Amino acid sequence: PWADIMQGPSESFVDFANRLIKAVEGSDLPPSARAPVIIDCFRQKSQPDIQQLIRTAPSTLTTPGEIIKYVLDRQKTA
Amino acid sequence: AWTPLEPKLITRLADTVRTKGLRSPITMAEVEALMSSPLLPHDVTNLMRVILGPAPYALWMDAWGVQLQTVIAAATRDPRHPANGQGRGERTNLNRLKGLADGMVGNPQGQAALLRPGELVAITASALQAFREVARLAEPWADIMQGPSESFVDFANRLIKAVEGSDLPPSARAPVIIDCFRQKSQPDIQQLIRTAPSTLTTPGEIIKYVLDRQKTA
Amino acid sequence: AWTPLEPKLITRLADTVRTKGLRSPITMAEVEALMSSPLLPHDVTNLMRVILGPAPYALWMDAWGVQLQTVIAAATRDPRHPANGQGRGERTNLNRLKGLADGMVGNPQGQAALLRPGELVAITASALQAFREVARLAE
Amino acid sequence: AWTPLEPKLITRLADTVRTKGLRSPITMAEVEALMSSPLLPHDVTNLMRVILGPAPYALWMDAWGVQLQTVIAAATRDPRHPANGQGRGERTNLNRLKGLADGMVGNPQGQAALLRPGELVAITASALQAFREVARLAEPWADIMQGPSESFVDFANRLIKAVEGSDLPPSARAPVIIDCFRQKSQPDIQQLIRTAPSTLTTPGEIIKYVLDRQKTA
Amino acid sequence: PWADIMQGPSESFVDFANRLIKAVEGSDLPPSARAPVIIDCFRQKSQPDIQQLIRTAPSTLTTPGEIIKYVLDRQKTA
Amino acid sequence: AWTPLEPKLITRLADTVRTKGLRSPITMAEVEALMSSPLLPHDVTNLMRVILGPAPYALWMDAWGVQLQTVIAAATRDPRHPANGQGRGERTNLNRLKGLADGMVGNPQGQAALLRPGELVAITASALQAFREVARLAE
Amino acid sequence: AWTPLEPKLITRLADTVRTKGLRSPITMAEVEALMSSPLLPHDVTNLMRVILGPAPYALWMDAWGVQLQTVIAAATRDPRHPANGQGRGERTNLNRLKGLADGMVGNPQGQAALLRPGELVAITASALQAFREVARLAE
Amino acid sequence: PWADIMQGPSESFVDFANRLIKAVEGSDLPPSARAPVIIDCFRQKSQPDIQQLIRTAPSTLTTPGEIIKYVLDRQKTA
Amino acid sequence: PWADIMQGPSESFVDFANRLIKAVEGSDLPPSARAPVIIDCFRQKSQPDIQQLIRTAPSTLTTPGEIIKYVLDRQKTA
Amino acid sequence: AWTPLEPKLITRLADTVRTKGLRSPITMAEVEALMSSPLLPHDVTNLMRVILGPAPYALWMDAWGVQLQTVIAAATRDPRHPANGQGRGERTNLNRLKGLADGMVGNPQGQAALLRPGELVAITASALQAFREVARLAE
Repeated sequence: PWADIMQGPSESFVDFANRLIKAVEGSDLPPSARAPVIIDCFRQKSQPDIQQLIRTAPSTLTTPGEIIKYVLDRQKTA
Repeated sequence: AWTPLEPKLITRLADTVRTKGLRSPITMAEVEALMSSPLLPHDVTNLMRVILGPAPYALWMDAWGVQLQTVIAAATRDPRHPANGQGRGERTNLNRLKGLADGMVGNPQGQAALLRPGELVAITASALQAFREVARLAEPWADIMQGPSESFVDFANRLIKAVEGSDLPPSARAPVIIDCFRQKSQPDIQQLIRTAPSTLTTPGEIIKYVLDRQKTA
Repeated sequence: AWTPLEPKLITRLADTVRTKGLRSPITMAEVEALMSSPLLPHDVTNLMRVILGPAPYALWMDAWGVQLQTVIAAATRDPRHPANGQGRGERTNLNRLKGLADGMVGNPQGQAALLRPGELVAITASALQAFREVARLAE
Repeated sequence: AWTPLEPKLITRLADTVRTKGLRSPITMAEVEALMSSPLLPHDVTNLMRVILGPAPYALWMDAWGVQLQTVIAAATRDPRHPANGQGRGERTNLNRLKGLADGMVGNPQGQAALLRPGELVAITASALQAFREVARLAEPWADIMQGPSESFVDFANRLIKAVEGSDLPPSARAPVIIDCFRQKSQPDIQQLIRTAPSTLTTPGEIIKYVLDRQKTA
Repeated sequence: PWADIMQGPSESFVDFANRLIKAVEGSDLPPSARAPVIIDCFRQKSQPDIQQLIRTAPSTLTTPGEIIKYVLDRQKTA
Repeated sequence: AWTPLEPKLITRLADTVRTKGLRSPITMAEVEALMSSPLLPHDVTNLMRVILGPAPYALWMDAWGVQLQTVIAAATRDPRHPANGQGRGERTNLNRLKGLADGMVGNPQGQAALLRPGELVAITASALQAFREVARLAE
Repeated sequence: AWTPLEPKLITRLADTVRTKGLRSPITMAEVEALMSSPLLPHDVTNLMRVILGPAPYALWMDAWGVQLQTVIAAATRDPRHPANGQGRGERTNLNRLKGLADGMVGNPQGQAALLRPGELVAITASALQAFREVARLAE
Repeated sequence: PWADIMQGPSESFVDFANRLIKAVEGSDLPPSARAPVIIDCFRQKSQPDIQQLIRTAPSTLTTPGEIIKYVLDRQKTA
Repeated sequence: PWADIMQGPSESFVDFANRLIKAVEGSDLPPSARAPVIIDCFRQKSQPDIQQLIRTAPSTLTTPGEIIKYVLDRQKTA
Repeated sequence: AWTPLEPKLITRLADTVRTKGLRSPITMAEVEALMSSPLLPHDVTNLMRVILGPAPYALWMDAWGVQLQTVIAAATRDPRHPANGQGRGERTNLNRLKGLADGMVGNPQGQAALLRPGELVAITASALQAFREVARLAE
């Protein structure tokens, strides 16, 4: 179930994005509703450090690929 | 007439990407191999759908679009593009490049019918550059030190890897590699390079000199 | 027309170099095998980029340049080089050997167009000797 | 007519070199100041004899000779040198540049008589470049870290100083300074630079951004 | 008096913002000088935790509403 | 002719917002009730000044401006806006929407004189959407 | 003919900047003093290299570029700029303002030859404004 | 006296070179005999670490400045 | 036998070189194989201090005479 | 016609070198004595083979080669060398000086036939200087 996917405290972001995109594209949603759902799940899941990282984006991110690129650039190396 | 790529080659390439990663030189060589004949947008799109995961595939779609847009800007900046024609009726729109134009959506046969060879090679080069960008993006040189027990060839391999797989310009890699050989590479090799009667002006020459005069231990 | 080497053979050769090393006689035999047809500078350059690590690749670039320079000295010492021609307009510069000349930089098709078979075999022998030197030097 | 430089200015410059050193930007500015009018070999030779110690003076004589030899090679490579003439009888030998030619040894008046203005400016530029070389030689960027208690402007000053006063090419200083800002500069500022909504492509822009958004403490 | 308004140690930020905007708009300042004054009072008043929170803003905040939104997002829940 | 809203209704709505909050469905229903007739910029501005605190009022001014700008972009994207006219001389500027145009600043009578009914309904819908945004943002 | 600024004045100004700082009114007065005659890009560049530290010098290069770009935008917005000419062949490019144009790179004599007095005063005012910005930013 | 100058166990090399060049140039030697004497004093004084450093010079050093530059380059940082 | 010649712990280097060159030239080797053998015996015999001295030669020594000269220059006086 | 040096004188000189050493003034005087008449490369080579040990002989071969190379550089710098001739066909190669040229290898009679007296005196002076260098180097 896509709506139950959370980014674990120790999980990296690319694994979380892979799992989420897999569960959203392999589901019962229409094809035209996958990108907005993936974006809004990146924003509300993806534990509050990345949540604030996406929130304070000086540019407007309108695509899952752009969000992934931005987060991978500005992520907290740890 | 359109002929699909072998699923055996595609499966082997997918497993190569799965084990070696996106950035290994063997993987880029394999991609260049399967990028030899000019591919139709359908072929490259399905290829990247199969070999790349979901998130790298999204990144690659973005990068491919950006590179194709740069190509179309250069095309409107020069009416002699091998994708363009002489009159204005042959100007190539992004719907024709991404395979979204009329008579092409989902049909590879019609795609191969209406597309130009210049269109195909431009699409292919754009896709290759986008793959390179995404590979460089998906996965620090100034923090590399030669360990107390590490050999010098391992340190040189690690350093050259991290310097060439970084964000430096191509014309700034050799001086950085040299100056990192001189300041890293624990003080025995530092003094060995310092007291070089000849002037070493290349990483290969420094490596050869150090391998010759190194303290066998 | 340029045809690339199989990435399957290149992957097998890379794993051979990874397990057996650079100096084993089986590795040199495999390199001689993949060095059978005269290769263009693009082919040999990418091959050494893939099979060799970063530091051995730097060493190999150095050694290849030195051997090509010896070849060009022998070429200016004999106007009957299979890479040269009879007139002075066919003299072969190192930009043409290393693939740096005009119409060749980054393009293997144009490379295969302008290059001579003698040029190709000289480049290939030079690359093989450079590989031997670097293998003897690395370990 | 030859006029000597003031011993007061020379004494002040010597004390500047004594307190600030050879490589400080104020010292190089003062040398450029006293290197304004084209000097005769006698003037520059005595100036370097007075302001430099014995060993730096030996080094400077060596470097000046090498630079003058490069100048004479360029002069024999171009008959239109402002020191040369059109015919072969005006070709300038190193004895005339170093002040060793006939009618010049030890006599500044005769020196000023026979020398050309192009000769003077070439000698002067050669001496300035030699001074720069010796100053860079007489007295490590990749070992610079921002201390736990150090401010960011001090760290940036130290890093830019060590990078610009090093053996790197001029075209490789800005990328190195940027990549050292990103990997040094302890992880709070590292994350501050990483999460930059804009792309910072200049050390000045990075410094401005960090100074704006820094944690006041 | 607007220039004497400080955020108390126990006061929330929305109460402080309400009080400050009230005192600044109900004062003798020209209409074109209220927003810059409100911003610069948010930055120098509003006890040093929120001061540092506003200082380390990756984006440039150029409006009292934007500053209020940012602070309400990233405030220390307590 | 301009008629003001009853201060009794405004006081009741202010106390509703004070006890129930900004986001309760009863509060949104009450706002929709007092948002029934098309209001002039003066009316909505004073209403939000009274019912909202200082910080929510700043947020609401921001959001109202943004929504009005979207409306004006749609208006320049379609010359058939009920606020626009057919010729270019009836194009509606943001000074006329926010009540800042000439003959309107501070005067509700002149405001009601020069404004169009389409202008009024667009301003009203914009203010309602801005209130929804701020209510979703405040808590 | 180009005449350099006295290194004595430059040394005194550098020590003034060292003791008083960048923002003191005495320092700005001294800079205005040494900014009296229109300077060539070489002069201002070397002056800021000597009086400013490395990081303030980087900041000043950035700010000077931005201000010169604003000047060039105003210049393309008005063909009557004292740096411009009447025809299109006298339009002033940023390579000519920053001293990067042909016949100017590293040579102050040629610089003084090809530059216009309007060019010089515009460069000087731009450099002064950039110095003010950097001084306000550094402390 | 120039012929009594030794590089101390703790003294740096530039101080030793300064002292030696001072004592040699401020002495009774002819001007044409100072450079060879300075070189041969660099080689025989200047305690055996620097002695061996100068001895094993792949290039031939024929000037006090060149010897000083070489030693400063390849000296044992300590 | 040349292949059994070692430099003794107390023996000087010129004596060792004399003994080695004597035994190599007065042996059954071809004339064209004496110099490489003498060099490679200098490198592997000649106890590890001189071994490291020859190893760390900034120049390439390609003759027994050159090796002897280099070692005599940079040898540890004792 | 070639006449060999007496083995009695050579034995006495060898014992002198054995007891007094290479650097004694008596030894250098004796060498100058046996270096009086211009010797052929064969004579000097055998003389140094007999009087010098193996390692000094290697050093002396090196030094003799270097000095002969300096002589040949001076010879190509002056066509009036007593070893050279006027035309280019008499230019003296190092194979002719070291006795390696055609018709000379191992044969002292042919050597004495083809060699010039200037060649002989140059070879002799070169050998004497090389002996001096090696003697100064050995101890």
